[PDB]
Amino acid sequence: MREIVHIQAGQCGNQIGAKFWEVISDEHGIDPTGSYHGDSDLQLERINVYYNEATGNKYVPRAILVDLEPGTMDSVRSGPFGQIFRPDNFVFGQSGAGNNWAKGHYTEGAELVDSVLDVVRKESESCDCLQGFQLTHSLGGGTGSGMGTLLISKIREEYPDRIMNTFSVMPSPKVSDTVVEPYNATLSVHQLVENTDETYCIDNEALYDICFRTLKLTTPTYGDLNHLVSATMSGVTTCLRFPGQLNADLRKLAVNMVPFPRLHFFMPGFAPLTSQYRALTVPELTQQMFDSKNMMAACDPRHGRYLTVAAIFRGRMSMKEVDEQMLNVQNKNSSYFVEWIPNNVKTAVCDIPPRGLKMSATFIGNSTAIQELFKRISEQFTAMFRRKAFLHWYTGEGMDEMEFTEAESNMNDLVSEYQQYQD
Amino acid sequence: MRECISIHVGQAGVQIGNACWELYCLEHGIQPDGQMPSDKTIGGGDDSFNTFFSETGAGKHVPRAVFVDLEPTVIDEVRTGTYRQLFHPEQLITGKEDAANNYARGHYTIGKEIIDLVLDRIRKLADQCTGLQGFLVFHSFGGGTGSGFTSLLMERLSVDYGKKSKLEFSIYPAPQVSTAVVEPYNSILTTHTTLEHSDCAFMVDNEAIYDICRRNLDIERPTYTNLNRLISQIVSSITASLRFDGALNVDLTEFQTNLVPYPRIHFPLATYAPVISAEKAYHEQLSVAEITNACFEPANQMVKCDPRHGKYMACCLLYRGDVVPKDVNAAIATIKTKRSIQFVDWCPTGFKVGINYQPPTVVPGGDLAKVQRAVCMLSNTTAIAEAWARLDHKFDLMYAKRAFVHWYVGEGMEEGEFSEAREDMAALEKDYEEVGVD
Amino acid sequence: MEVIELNKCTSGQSFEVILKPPSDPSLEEIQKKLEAAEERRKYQEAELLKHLAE
Amino acid sequence: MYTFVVRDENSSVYAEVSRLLLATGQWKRLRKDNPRFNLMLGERNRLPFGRLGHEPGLVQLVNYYRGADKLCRKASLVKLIKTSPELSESCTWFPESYVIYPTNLTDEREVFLAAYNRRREGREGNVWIAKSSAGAGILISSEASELLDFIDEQVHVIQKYLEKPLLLEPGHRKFDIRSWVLVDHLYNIYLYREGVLRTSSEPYNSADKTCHLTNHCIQKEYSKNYGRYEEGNEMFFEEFNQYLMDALNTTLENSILLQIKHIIRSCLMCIEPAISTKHLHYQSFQLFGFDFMVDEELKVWLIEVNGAPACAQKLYAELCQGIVDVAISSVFPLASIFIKLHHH
Ligand SMILES: Nc1nc2c(ncn2[C@@H]2O[C@H](COP(=O)(O)OP(=O)(O)OP(=O)(O)O)[C@@H](O)[C@H]2O)c(=O)[nH]1
Ligand SMILES: Nc1ncnc2c1ncn2[C@@H]1O[C@H](COP(=O)(O)OP(=O)(O)CP(=O)(O)O)[C@@H](O)[C@H]1O
Ligand SMILES: Nc1nc2c(ncn2[C@@H]2O[C@H](COP(=O)(O)OP(=O)(O)O)[C@@H](O)[C@H]2O)c(=O)[nH]1
Ligand SMILES: COc1cc(S(=O)(=O)Oc2ccc3[nH]c(C)cc3c2)cc(OC)c1OC
Ligand SMILES: [Ca+2]
Ligand SMILES: [Ca+2]
Ligand SMILES: [Ca+2]
Ligand SMILES: [Mg+2]
Ligand SMILES: [Mg+2]
Ligand SMILES: [Mg+2]
Repeated sequence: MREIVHIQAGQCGNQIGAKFWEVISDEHGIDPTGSYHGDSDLQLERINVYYNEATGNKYVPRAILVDLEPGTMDSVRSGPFGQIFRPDNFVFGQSGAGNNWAKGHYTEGAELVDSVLDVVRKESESCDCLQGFQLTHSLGGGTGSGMGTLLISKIREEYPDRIMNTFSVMPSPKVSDTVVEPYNATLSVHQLVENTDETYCIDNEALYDICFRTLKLTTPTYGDLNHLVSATMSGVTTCLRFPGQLNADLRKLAVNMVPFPRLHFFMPGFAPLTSQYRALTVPELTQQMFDSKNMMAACDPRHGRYLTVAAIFRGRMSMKEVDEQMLNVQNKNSSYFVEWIPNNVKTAVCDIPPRGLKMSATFIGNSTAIQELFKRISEQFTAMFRRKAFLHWYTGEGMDEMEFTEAESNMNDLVSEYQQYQD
Repeated sequence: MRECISIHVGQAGVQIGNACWELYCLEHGIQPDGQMPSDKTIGGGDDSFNTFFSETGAGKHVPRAVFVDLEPTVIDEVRTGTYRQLFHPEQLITGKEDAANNYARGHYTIGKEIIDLVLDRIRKLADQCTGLQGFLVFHSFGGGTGSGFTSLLMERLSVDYGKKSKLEFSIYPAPQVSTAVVEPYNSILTTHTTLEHSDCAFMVDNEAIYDICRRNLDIERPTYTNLNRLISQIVSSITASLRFDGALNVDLTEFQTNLVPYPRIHFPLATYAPVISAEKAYHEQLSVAEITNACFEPANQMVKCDPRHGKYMACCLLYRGDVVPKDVNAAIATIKTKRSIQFVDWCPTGFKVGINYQPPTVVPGGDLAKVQRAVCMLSNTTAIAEAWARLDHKFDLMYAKRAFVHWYVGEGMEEGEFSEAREDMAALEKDYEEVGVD
Repeated sequence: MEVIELNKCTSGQSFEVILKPPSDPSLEEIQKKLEAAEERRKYQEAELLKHLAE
Repeated sequence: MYTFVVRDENSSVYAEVSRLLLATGQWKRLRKDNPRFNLMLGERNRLPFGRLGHEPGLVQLVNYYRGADKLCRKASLVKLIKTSPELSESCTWFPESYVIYPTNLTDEREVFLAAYNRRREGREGNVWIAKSSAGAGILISSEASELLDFIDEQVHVIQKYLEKPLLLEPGHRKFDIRSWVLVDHLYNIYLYREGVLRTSSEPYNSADKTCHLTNHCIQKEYSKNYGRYEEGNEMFFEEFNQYLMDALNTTLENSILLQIKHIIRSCLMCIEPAISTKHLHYQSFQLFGFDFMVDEELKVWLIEVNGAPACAQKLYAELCQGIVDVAISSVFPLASIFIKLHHH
């Protein structure tokens, strides 16, 4: 049994995490009470990866809900699948992080981090073979950004030989809460570079554009954006949650997707983009999958090169045709794949499709074009930091200007590292 | 009677070994519960098939095999398969987490924790042998367990069984059916550390087997079951001499004598014919000359290469079925004029021929049709160096950027071991050229 | 064209046809490098904890 | 849309071929080291044939035949004709040649001396010529001691010099017929309908090496009459056929081309079982340049075969288009000028 411990921190991390558990509980036939009511035994072959079996054939998610405010977690407990989580796994504070990285990471989250690790330890001790942890959070706030990275750093100290995986939501001025989001994002990115094995870069700018340009939504809400995240998270965990001839685990993904330890930020993609009765052919799935308009990272793949690519097709389809279309993409646009990593595109097919779709495809790409995302964050960071604007919110929590300068340098170094492998 | 111990390491070794022992039981008439009705000596006997099967007091014929994998999923299929009653649980060894396609993780980190246990279980079988010939090691180049742990095992076997031969059946990596992007790294590392320990290695390129299944068996997308059932036929032909009465390749030492003139050049090229789809109603049964001629067609070789551009050092013809020596000699004279078979000057241009009257056995309901005669050719050709060149070029592309190297260093490997392993491969290609120069 | 060494039995027969005449480390050394790798592995983990302690 | 890479920058023939492929809009050129290609215009030396035909879902084609060096090198061509029963040492259209290794360095040194000494005793012409694959170094001497001492100063070969070559009357000079042959993946032997005659500009003298060697580069440097009779010392088939009808009362098709097509078929059918790519995992085509010499009795002799020939300036447009039509587009279809030499 290769179990995964799920952690969700902050408002964004819990709302996105709650939707993720709502989606995959439906896929595994788990009702909000926690009882299995499915048909196929394939829904329970690897149910232990994300669920713990309780007395009376009850399935409880191996999830830990963390926040410095009680508001969002009260919504989750009152949500559709709120009754499925362990009451013990609700670890929350009262003051909040105030959209401040320092409060999450240094002052307010420090008071709460130890109690979270006790729940992490309680879940890890009851695992036959713990393969790692996955964290859902945003980088532009204070709790998921500040405390989440603090949790990652402390979890690595206690579990150094386990895989750290994150679903990290990048801030964007298009969908913005505070002007200090570039500060929080730049501080978090430096943490993610050193302490995570795989990070799915979910850009709120990309999610907004997909809802606006593609799905034709004039005023997208966070629910609309989180619908795209749920589809992506379900897709990128399909190989973990469903049986296949690949025996997929987190470590194997990291070994094959990450050729250099710091370049572990993946571009997720999904097809078809949904917000609907016509079936999608395999050539259509492959074309949309590599299309920039289906990318969740707001980067143009044609502006860089793919180091490694992992693709997941879901539904009853011709595996012969899937290999035809995947090879067609590589042989056509071979200039967008590195020629010094042979066979850097992996394809897996799962017979069980997501809810409401006959055919779907999920894209996981380690493209050097992701530097555009870090360039965008860096430019927004520098424009404020050159004038030391809003810095008092952080120096009042004990931080120093030097820490921001180091984070800025690490951010620009990461762009330099992604740039050298583009030639 | 001199026994042989088969060792299956990693997913490829276990599943291919599962197919081989399934075929062995069919060929020897052994039932899935280990009962062999034709065996009259119950609990004993020094027959030819006893080199692969031990006999219990209850008459159950137990294979002389050990299955090793750092992950339990694959071997659990053997524990709950049709032939679960064959083995006993001491022969099946499983870990908890696999090597994650990492040679270092299977050799230095996770292999070091299980190497002593496997040797103990091997010794349990070695003590049941009156005279042990050696070991047949099944593994893949690409897998972390198949590459990392095998090389560690081969090092220890050369220390504890220094007077015993070791033969390898190795799965050469192919993108058509692959599992990792670091397989070129693992393939080079495991060949460097096993080269001085393996006496004779039969490489099976998954690309060749994949194409044969598509071309000859009309399989759209061949599965591991399709590939392994075809591979077991080649393995059965190679090991048929050890399990049946005969005079050619009767012991493991004879494989090195007949096929390996230079110790480092110990990779004979295997070619098999005929591969006939069972879906066809009745295909024309090919003649001795027709199947022998197919041995010199690249499309039937286990490794895609061009023997015309490479000198021969040795050649064996292992026929199974309705074959008489008069037909074989007539076929050879015809082939030597049409084909360009150039041996090296320091070797006699000749052919060692072995015939087994029992026709090839096929799995009931399988994809391979029953034929009245088949041949497997074992030719030590310098043309097999093309496979090393392909593998070394992919190695050089990734290593020039040091891609994925940190995963190996993080397990204790040194970056210099990569270059040391690669320079040995460069020397191996030099040795092949020095023998195949015009 | 010459056939030599014709051996026959019940299960089959074998022969050779000639067409043209011609013209290890010890257990100690294994464990030394094995434990050396575990030493570098333990050194690299100690450096990580030292970095994390800072 | 098809893909191809270029690995021979000095190939003047395939530089035009690469231009035509890009001009069709359905061929994309990649980097020389990219493995995902449909076509390869590989290099002359050390072409990596072992890496071809191993890409899933990629029909790969290369513009060279592996093992064709046995026909395009001086020593191997003589060794091939002597040993091959199809060509035989009794071959009537190949000048009597011998393989000679330098004394500093199998060898046929004593065999050359036996036939040479017979000609001196028999009052016959005993003029021979020595050359090697490392030429621009050619010695034409009547005494055998001069040729052997020059070879000692790589592997060389010595063959009987055509002491009585066919000389064009308006100038009394020697010509050199070049025919271009294209063999496709199906091993169809296509002979270009157009050829050239690298004629000389100096009168042939039986007793100097300017009127004896009819190379285009040599006739440009050592000879000052370059272009006196024909442009560039290169006569085409239409002009040369007319001269035969006026001065010899015969035609180029009958007196010369019948023998040329016979020599082309015999050489290529001989090495077919060794270079054929019918059952191989990749396909091969190659353009060859055959050099012939005609004697006074209108008999065609084979000089040597070029694996990397250069076409005439006028015929580049027609020939390179024909390469794409029958060798490249036959395998990779898009959206005659050859004579098919039928065989078995
Ligand atoms: N012919 C054949 N090849 C196989 C089979 N299983 C795996 N392979 C090949 O083996 C290579 C990977 O090695 P594996 O055996 O799967 O890995 P492993 O030995 O279990 O080691 P781990 O990395 O720990 O899983 C791939 O290139 C596959 O093509 C099989 O059943 N038959
Ligand atoms: N046996 C012979 N008799 C008469 N002339 C001969 C001859 N052998 C060679 N020659 C002359 O010498 C010239 C050069 O010989 P050869 O054809 O080997 O040169 P090369 O190798 O430079 C030609 P390419 O440019 O095709 O490589 C020929 O064009 C011919 O005129
Ligand atoms: N996609 C998505 N983004 C969100 C959501 N909630 C907040 N965000 C983004 O996250 C940032 C705010 O972080 P937040 O989660 O509120 O901070 P925290 O609660 O203190 O950890 C802003 O950039 C928002 O755009 C959500 O539900 N979905
Ligand atoms: C947990 O997520 C996944 C894990 C895996 S894996 O365990 O087989 O790792 C591998 C193995 C070989 C590889 N080659 C390349 C280029 C990437 C790669 C990844 C495959 C996936 O889909 C293809 C996954 O996506 C849901
Ligand atoms: Ca407090
Ligand atoms: Ca018995
Ligand atoms: Ca040994
Ligand atoms: Mg908020
Ligand atoms: Mg495995
Ligand atoms: Mg010349």
